[PDB]
Amino acid sequence: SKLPKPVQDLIKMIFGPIDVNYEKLKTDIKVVDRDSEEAEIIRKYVKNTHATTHNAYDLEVIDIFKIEREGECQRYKPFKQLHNRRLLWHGSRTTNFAGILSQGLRIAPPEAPVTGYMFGKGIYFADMVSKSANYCHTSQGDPIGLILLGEVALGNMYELKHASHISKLPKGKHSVKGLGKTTPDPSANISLDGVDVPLGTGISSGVNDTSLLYNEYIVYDIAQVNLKYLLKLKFNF
Ligand SMILES: NC(=O)c1cccc2[nH]c(-c3cccc(C(=O)N4CCn5c(nnc5C(F)(F)F)C4)c3)nc12
Repeated sequence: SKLPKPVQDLIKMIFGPIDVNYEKLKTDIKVVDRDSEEAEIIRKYVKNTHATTHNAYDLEVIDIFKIEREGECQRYKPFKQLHNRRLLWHGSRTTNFAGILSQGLRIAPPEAPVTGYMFGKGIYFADMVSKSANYCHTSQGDPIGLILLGEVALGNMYELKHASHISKLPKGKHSVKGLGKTTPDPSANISLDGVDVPLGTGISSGVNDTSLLYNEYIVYDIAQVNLKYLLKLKFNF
Protein backbone atom coordinates (compact mmCIF):
# COMPACT_ATOMS: atom_id res chain seq x y z
CA SER A 1 0.00 0.00 0.00
CA LYS A 2 1.18 3.51 -0.89
CA LEU A 3 -1.04 5.23 1.68
CA PRO A 4 0.61 7.13 4.54
CA LYS A 5 0.58 5.24 7.82
CA PRO A 6 -1.94 7.51 9.63
CA VAL A 7 -4.41 7.06 6.77
CA GLN A 8 -3.98 3.28 6.90
CA ASP A 9 -4.55 3.19 10.67
CA LEU A 10 -7.66 5.35 10.24
CA ILE A 11 -8.89 2.95 7.54
CA LYS A 12 -8.39 0.12 10.03
CA MET A 13 -10.30 1.98 12.74
CA ILE A 14 -13.29 2.80 10.56
CA PHE A 15 -13.49 -0.62 8.85
CA GLY A 16 -12.39 -2.92 11.69
CA PRO A 17 -7.38 -4.95 1.65
CA ILE A 18 -6.45 -1.49 2.94
CA ASP A 19 -6.43 0.42 -0.35
CA VAL A 20 -9.71 -1.14 -1.51
CA ASN A 21 -11.21 -0.06 1.81
CA TYR A 22 -9.89 3.48 1.31
CA GLU A 23 -11.37 3.62 -2.20
CA LYS A 24 -14.67 2.40 -0.74
CA LEU A 25 -15.07 5.78 0.99
CA LYS A 26 -15.10 7.91 -2.18
CA THR A 27 -13.23 10.50 -0.11
CA ASP A 28 -9.82 12.10 -0.59
CA ILE A 29 -8.10 11.89 2.81
CA LYS A 30 -4.80 13.67 3.45
CA VAL A 31 -2.77 14.17 6.61
CA VAL A 32 -2.26 17.61 8.17
CA ASP A 33 1.32 18.45 9.13
CA ARG A 34 1.80 18.48 12.89
CA ASP A 35 3.85 21.71 12.64
CA SER A 36 1.59 23.66 10.27
CA GLU A 37 -0.61 26.63 11.14
CA GLU A 38 -3.73 24.68 10.15
CA ALA A 39 -2.90 22.11 12.82
CA GLU A 40 -2.18 24.76 15.45
CA ILE A 41 -5.54 26.41 14.74
CA ILE A 42 -7.39 23.10 15.02
CA ARG A 43 -5.59 22.21 18.25
CA LYS A 44 -6.35 25.63 19.76
CA TYR A 45 -10.01 25.16 18.82
CA VAL A 46 -9.89 21.84 20.68
CA LYS A 47 -8.04 23.33 23.66
CA ASN A 48 -10.14 26.41 24.34
CA THR A 49 -13.65 25.05 23.64
CA HIS A 50 -13.71 22.16 26.15
CA ALA A 51 -16.78 22.70 28.33
CA THR A 52 -16.43 22.48 32.11
CA THR A 53 -19.31 20.08 32.82
CA HIS A 54 -17.59 17.62 30.43
CA ASN A 55 -14.72 17.03 32.86
CA ALA A 56 -15.13 13.24 32.81
CA TYR A 57 -12.39 13.01 30.16
CA ASP A 58 -9.51 15.12 28.83
CA LEU A 59 -9.19 15.36 25.06
CA GLU A 60 -5.94 15.06 23.10
CA VAL A 61 -5.60 15.24 19.31
CA ILE A 62 -3.85 12.24 17.72
CA ASP A 63 -4.18 12.87 13.98
CA ILE A 64 -5.71 15.63 11.87
CA PHE A 65 -6.82 14.79 8.33
CA LYS A 66 -8.10 17.13 5.65
CA ILE A 67 -10.95 15.28 3.94
CA GLU A 68 -12.75 16.13 0.69
CA ARG A 69 -15.80 14.07 -0.27
CA GLU A 70 -16.61 13.66 -3.94
CA GLY A 71 -19.30 16.09 -5.08
CA GLU A 72 -19.61 17.71 -1.65
CA CYS A 73 -17.93 20.90 -2.87
CA GLN A 74 -20.01 21.26 -6.04
CA ARG A 75 -23.08 20.41 -3.94
CA TYR A 76 -22.17 23.02 -1.31
CA LYS A 77 -21.32 25.68 -3.92
CA PRO A 78 -24.80 27.32 -4.08
CA PHE A 79 -24.63 28.07 -0.33
CA LYS A 80 -21.05 29.36 -0.28
CA GLN A 81 -21.47 33.13 -0.49
CA LEU A 82 -24.26 32.61 2.07
CA HIS A 83 -22.97 34.83 4.87
CA ASN A 84 -22.31 33.53 8.40
CA ARG A 85 -20.26 30.44 7.64
CA ARG A 86 -18.84 28.66 10.69
CA LEU A 87 -16.41 25.79 11.25
CA LEU A 88 -18.19 23.55 13.75
CA TRP A 89 -17.87 20.16 15.45
CA HIS A 90 -19.81 16.97 14.81
CA GLY A 91 -19.37 13.80 16.84
CA SER A 92 -20.63 10.31 16.10
CA ARG A 93 -19.94 6.73 17.09
CA THR A 94 -16.87 5.44 15.29
CA THR A 95 -18.61 2.75 13.23
CA ASN A 96 -20.86 5.41 11.69
CA PHE A 97 -17.87 7.10 10.07
CA ALA A 98 -17.26 4.46 7.39
CA GLY A 99 -20.67 5.64 6.18
CA ILE A 100 -20.46 9.36 6.94
CA LEU A 101 -17.52 9.62 4.55
CA SER A 102 -19.15 7.63 1.75
CA GLN A 103 -22.65 9.14 2.00
CA GLY A 104 -21.94 12.35 3.91
CA LEU A 105 -23.93 13.62 6.85
CA ARG A 106 -27.66 13.01 6.44
CA ILE A 107 -31.00 13.80 8.07
CA ALA A 108 -33.32 11.30 9.72
CA PRO A 109 -35.99 9.96 7.32
CA PRO A 110 -39.18 11.97 6.73
CA GLU A 111 -41.21 9.63 8.98
CA ALA A 112 -39.17 8.90 12.10
CA PRO A 113 -40.11 9.93 15.67
CA VAL A 114 -39.37 13.65 15.84
CA THR A 115 -39.14 13.33 19.62
CA GLY A 116 -35.52 13.11 20.70
CA TYR A 117 -34.64 15.61 17.97
CA MET A 118 -34.77 18.72 20.14
CA PHE A 119 -34.83 21.01 17.08
CA GLY A 120 -36.46 18.64 14.60
CA LYS A 121 -34.87 16.29 12.07
CA GLY A 122 -31.71 18.01 10.90
CA ILE A 123 -27.93 18.01 11.03
CA TYR A 124 -26.54 19.12 14.40
CA PHE A 125 -23.26 20.81 15.31
CA ALA A 126 -21.66 22.38 18.37
CA ASP A 127 -19.05 25.08 18.92
CA MET A 128 -17.80 23.33 22.10
CA VAL A 129 -15.61 20.39 21.06
CA SER A 130 -16.62 18.37 24.13
CA LYS A 131 -20.35 18.66 23.42
CA SER A 132 -19.75 16.79 20.16
CA ALA A 133 -17.04 14.46 21.49
CA ASN A 134 -19.61 13.15 23.98
CA TYR A 135 -21.40 11.59 20.99
CA CYS A 136 -18.33 9.54 20.04
CA HIS A 137 -19.27 7.43 23.09
CA THR A 138 -15.66 6.38 23.69
CA SER A 139 -15.10 4.55 26.98
CA GLN A 140 -11.95 3.63 28.90
CA GLY A 141 -11.76 0.30 27.09
CA ASP A 142 -11.88 2.08 23.71
CA PRO A 143 -10.85 5.70 24.36
CA ILE A 144 -10.33 6.61 20.69
CA GLY A 145 -13.05 8.26 18.62
CA LEU A 146 -13.46 10.37 15.50
CA ILE A 147 -14.88 13.90 15.28
CA LEU A 148 -15.54 16.05 12.21
CA LEU A 149 -14.94 19.71 11.53
CA GLY A 150 -17.41 21.10 9.02
CA GLU A 151 -17.99 24.39 7.26
CA VAL A 152 -21.67 25.16 7.85
CA ALA A 153 -23.54 27.88 5.93
CA LEU A 154 -25.66 28.97 8.87
CA GLY A 155 -27.12 31.94 7.03
CA ASN A 156 -29.87 33.78 8.88
CA MET A 157 -30.07 32.05 12.25
CA TYR A 158 -33.38 31.37 13.97
CA GLU A 159 -32.31 31.70 17.60
CA LEU A 160 -34.22 29.53 20.07
CA LYS A 161 -33.93 29.11 23.84
CA HIS A 162 -36.17 26.02 24.13
CA ALA A 163 -37.06 22.93 22.12
CA SER A 164 -39.22 23.03 18.99
CA HIS A 165 -39.24 19.50 17.50
CA ILE A 166 -40.12 20.93 14.05
CA SER A 167 -38.06 20.83 10.85
CA LYS A 168 -39.74 23.82 9.16
CA LEU A 169 -37.97 27.17 9.31
CA PRO A 170 -39.84 30.48 9.08
CA LYS A 171 -39.25 31.68 5.53
CA GLY A 172 -36.12 33.83 5.61
CA LYS A 173 -34.15 31.51 7.93
CA HIS A 174 -31.56 28.92 6.91
CA SER A 175 -30.52 27.39 10.25
CA VAL A 176 -31.42 27.18 13.93
CA LYS A 177 -29.19 28.28 16.81
CA GLY A 178 -30.03 26.84 20.20
CA LEU A 179 -28.70 29.54 22.51
CA GLY A 180 -26.40 28.20 25.21
CA LYS A 181 -25.64 29.96 28.47
CA THR A 182 -21.94 29.55 27.61
CA THR A 183 -20.50 30.53 24.23
CA PRO A 184 -16.99 30.74 22.76
CA ASP A 185 -15.43 34.17 23.28
CA PRO A 186 -16.31 36.14 20.11
CA SER A 187 -13.42 38.57 20.68
CA ALA A 188 -11.12 35.66 19.73
CA ASN A 189 -12.86 34.26 16.63
CA ILE A 190 -10.78 34.23 13.45
CA SER A 191 -11.63 33.77 9.76
CA LEU A 192 -9.93 30.74 8.20
CA ASP A 193 -10.51 30.71 4.42
CA GLY A 194 -13.45 33.05 5.01
CA VAL A 195 -15.06 30.55 7.41
CA ASP A 196 -15.64 31.85 10.93
CA VAL A 197 -13.64 29.80 13.45
CA PRO A 198 -15.06 30.43 16.99
CA LEU A 199 -12.04 29.13 18.89
CA GLY A 200 -12.53 31.57 21.75
CA THR A 201 -12.55 30.35 25.33
CA GLY A 202 -15.89 29.70 26.98
CA ILE A 203 -17.59 32.79 28.40
CA SER A 204 -21.13 33.66 29.46
CA SER A 205 -23.43 34.35 26.52
CA GLY A 206 -25.68 36.57 28.64
CA VAL A 207 -28.86 34.51 28.16
CA ASN A 208 -30.40 33.35 31.44
CA ASP A 209 -33.76 32.09 30.13
CA THR A 210 -32.59 29.12 28.07
CA SER A 211 -32.59 25.33 28.20
CA LEU A 212 -29.11 24.73 26.75
CA LEU A 213 -25.76 25.06 28.48
CA TYR A 214 -23.87 25.36 25.19
CA ASN A 215 -24.94 26.47 21.74
CA GLU A 216 -26.29 24.06 19.15
CA TYR A 217 -26.30 24.77 15.40
CA ILE A 218 -28.84 22.89 13.28
CA VAL A 219 -29.27 22.95 9.50
CA TYR A 220 -31.97 21.25 7.45
CA ASP A 221 -30.55 20.93 3.92
CA ILE A 222 -27.61 18.55 3.74
CA ALA A 223 -25.93 20.80 1.16
CA GLN A 224 -25.39 23.52 3.78
CA VAL A 225 -22.47 21.39 5.03
CA ASN A 226 -18.93 20.86 3.77
CA LEU A 227 -16.78 18.44 5.78
CA LYS A 228 -13.26 19.89 6.00
CA TYR A 229 -11.29 17.93 8.62
CA LEU A 230 -11.41 14.69 10.60
CA LEU A 231 -9.77 14.15 13.99
CA LYS A 232 -8.57 11.14 15.94
CA LEU A 233 -9.04 11.86 19.64
CA LYS A 234 -7.56 10.31 22.78
CA PHE A 235 -10.03 10.43 25.68
CA ASN A 236 -8.17 10.52 29.00
CA PHE A 237 -10.26 10.09 32.15
N1 LIG B 1 -23.27 15.01 17.61
C1 LIG B 1 -23.18 16.33 17.56
O1 LIG B 1 -22.24 16.91 17.00
C2 LIG B 1 -24.26 17.13 18.22
C3 LIG B 1 -23.98 18.42 18.68
C4 LIG B 1 -24.95 19.20 19.29
C5 LIG B 1 -26.25 18.72 19.46
C6 LIG B 1 -26.53 17.45 18.99
N2 LIG B 1 -27.70 16.70 18.96
C7 LIG B 1 -27.41 15.52 18.35
C8 LIG B 1 -28.42 14.49 18.07
C9 LIG B 1 -29.77 14.82 18.01
C10 LIG B 1 -30.70 13.85 17.67
C11 LIG B 1 -30.30 12.55 17.40
C12 LIG B 1 -28.95 12.21 17.47
C13 LIG B 1 -28.52 10.81 17.18
O2 LIG B 1 -28.89 9.90 17.89
N3 LIG B 1 -27.71 10.60 16.12
C14 LIG B 1 -28.23 10.55 14.74
C15 LIG B 1 -27.31 9.75 13.84
N4 LIG B 1 -25.96 10.32 13.97
C16 LIG B 1 -25.43 10.67 15.18
N5 LIG B 1 -24.22 11.17 15.03
N6 LIG B 1 -23.93 11.16 13.67
C17 LIG B 1 -24.99 10.65 13.06
C18 LIG B 1 -25.08 10.48 11.57
F1 LIG B 1 -25.95 11.33 11.03
F2 LIG B 1 -23.92 10.69 10.97
F3 LIG B 1 -25.48 9.26 11.24
C19 LIG B 1 -26.27 10.44 16.38
C20 LIG B 1 -28.01 13.18 17.81
N7 LIG B 1 -26.13 15.44 17.99
C21 LIG B 1 -25.56 16.65 18.38
